[PDB]
Amino acid sequence: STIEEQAKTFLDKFNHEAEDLFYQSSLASWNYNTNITEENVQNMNNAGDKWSAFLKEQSTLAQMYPLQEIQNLTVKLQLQALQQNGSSVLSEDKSKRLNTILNTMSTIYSTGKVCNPDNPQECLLLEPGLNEIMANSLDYNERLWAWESWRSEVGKQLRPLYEEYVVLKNEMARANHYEDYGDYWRGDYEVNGVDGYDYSRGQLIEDVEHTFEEIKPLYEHLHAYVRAKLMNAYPSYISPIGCLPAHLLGDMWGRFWTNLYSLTVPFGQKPNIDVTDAMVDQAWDAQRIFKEAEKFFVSVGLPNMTQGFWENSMLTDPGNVQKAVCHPTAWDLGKGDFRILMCTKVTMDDFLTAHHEMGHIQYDMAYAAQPFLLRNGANEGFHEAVGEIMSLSAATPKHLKSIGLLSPDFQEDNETEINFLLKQALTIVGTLPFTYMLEKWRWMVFKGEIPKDQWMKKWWEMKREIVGVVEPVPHDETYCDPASLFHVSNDYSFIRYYTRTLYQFQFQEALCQAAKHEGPLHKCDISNSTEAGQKLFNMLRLGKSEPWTLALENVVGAKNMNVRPLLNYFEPLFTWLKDQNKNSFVGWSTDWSPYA
Amino acid sequence: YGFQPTYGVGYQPYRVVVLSFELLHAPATVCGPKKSTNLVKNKCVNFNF
Repeated sequence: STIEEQAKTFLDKFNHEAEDLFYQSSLASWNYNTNITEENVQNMNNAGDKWSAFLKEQSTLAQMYPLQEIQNLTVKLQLQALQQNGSSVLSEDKSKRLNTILNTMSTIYSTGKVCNPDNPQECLLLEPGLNEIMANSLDYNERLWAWESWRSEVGKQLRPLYEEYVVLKNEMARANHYEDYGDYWRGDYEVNGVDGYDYSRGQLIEDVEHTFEEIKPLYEHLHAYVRAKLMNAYPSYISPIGCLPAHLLGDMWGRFWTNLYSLTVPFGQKPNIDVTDAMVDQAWDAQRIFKEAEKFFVSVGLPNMTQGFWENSMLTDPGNVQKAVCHPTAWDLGKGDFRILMCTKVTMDDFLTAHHEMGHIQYDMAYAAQPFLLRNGANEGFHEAVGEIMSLSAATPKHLKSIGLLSPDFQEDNETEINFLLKQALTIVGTLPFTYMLEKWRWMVFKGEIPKDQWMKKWWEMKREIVGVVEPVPHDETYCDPASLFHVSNDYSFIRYYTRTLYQFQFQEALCQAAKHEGPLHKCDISNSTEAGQKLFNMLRLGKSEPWTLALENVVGAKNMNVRPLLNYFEPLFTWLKDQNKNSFVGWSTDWSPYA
Repeated sequence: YGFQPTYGVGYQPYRVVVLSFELLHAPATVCGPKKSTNLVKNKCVNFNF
């Protein structure tokens, strides 16, 4: 009997039940989050585990089908998606131990209590508190001490768990016809379909760093400026030719430099753009904020939102004893049902966040044309790129003036534009080497190219080499700094944030070129641009059916991964930093340390 | 079906009736209403009783 034709009936029958079962599970999830009560927990657990226990047999049956003659690319992709065995290959002992280690390290990472040695009765968590200590501080000891505590009472017990977690993951990858688990995390970045659109897991291993070196001189100018500001603020602590300490980065792990903008403000005479006073004076409540932001997709060309989302979804003011979660989530519950779960307030940052989430909702309703299993992006860098495109567009003061949210008599000049550009680039491009080096370390620790002992010393060395952060205090192997991070101990692929940023500027420059705009890229605006709407929607509805290589062909000019738009965006910033650090050497060398 | 009020556009239950007209050679029984006007007496008129 032919099996290629019979696969369609099985897929349709599976999809029919999967639709409403996943819909009920998602509704249970929304109820549990919206209503924080014991009643909604049992329904959550029943829905989730019943959905998993239903999908397990669908995965089990999807192995007799000979996926070697299916000429239908969509059918082949759907079947191989259902052909995935997950972690249901190991024995009961190994699988249950893997579940145990996942749960125990998830619990341990959230139970980090660090008390002051002189007063050991007042510990702090990753929550506000210990985090607030480094959030905004002007000192040296209170940062290094808290850093060492957080990476000592949490960074010493995560290593024994992480070692065996790594070895078990590598064993499973070997049992799943993978040389190493990096290929498993690089499976999403692979397409082997039509000729000219083929791609491989091993190609990304090299392609990650080729496009990273073109912004290294710019990052070196940024590092020199940051270091000079640090000496101007922290005298006799940082060597001008060396690099900056670890606890002065601004975050718990120095992921971003958002908190360093206040310390390293270029010009305090020109204030940053803020229109919250305009909303408060004009009495723009949450509903008015959402409604005024709704017109933007209509101007771009996207259709009007579907009625009913207002009633199903809550927006603002959980209010009384009936508690609700404030975590920003855009629920795609299935069956065409969308919901929003924010805690809206009158803020410009809230305006940008609402723009981002409603852009996510627009993308969700856009790719609804694809079937149940193809209702997803080609990779993880497409959703966030679309979400942040509109945030970047709404950050433009031109749109603020056009909607009447600012006085039309503004006198913007190069000073405020450069200040805003520096504020943007302190996080947009400064964290790219951090993400690259963390991902490379995870790749090389899953590849087995290094022994267990050579895990963190090499990590520190190449951290100094790429970013320029050295140890405030020397560390030995008993510490484990990488595991003391959110996206390291919960099985989270950290490469999404690296590629999403590259996709963001590519899409933005593509829209600007197909927007009839002339001038700087940072001042480019896509408001009232009906021609960019069709260009975006041509791929917003493509979903997982089409290759990501094809996906990067309806908007961007070329599918190659080159950092073209980032250098263009901060070009006034590049030339303003070039005539700033005329005397100070750009770059750093990995031979200075605060302790030596 | 899995019809729910929370369902989106096009996912809601719609009641549909299809009416078909057939005119076999048998004498007709189904026809629409016929409008009847008023009557006037003592005036030379043309009528359609």
